[PDB]
Amino acid sequence: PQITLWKRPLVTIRIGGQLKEALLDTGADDTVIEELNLPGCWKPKLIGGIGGFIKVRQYDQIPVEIAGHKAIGTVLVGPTPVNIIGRNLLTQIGATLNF
Repeated sequence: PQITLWKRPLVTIRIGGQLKEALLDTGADDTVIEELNLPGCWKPKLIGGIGGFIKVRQYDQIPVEIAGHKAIGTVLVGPTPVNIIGRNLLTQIGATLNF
């Protein structure tokens, strides 16, 4: 699709077999999802945003479907304010910015 930015670019994703809403975020290096359980082992990581740093669980090689497009990559799980799809998965679905 082509998505304009007059509203937040919120889309439906599938991850761990569950539906979630997430923000397509070109300002995020990584994909960060609210607390949930994912299958597999994870490792602890810290990541930072405008407000400071948070602790997250890093899961690798996780299938994520974004608006019907498939990705398989790293998902960080933790106390993010909003679920965000970052560049590590946006590149996998061929998303670009255009103007």
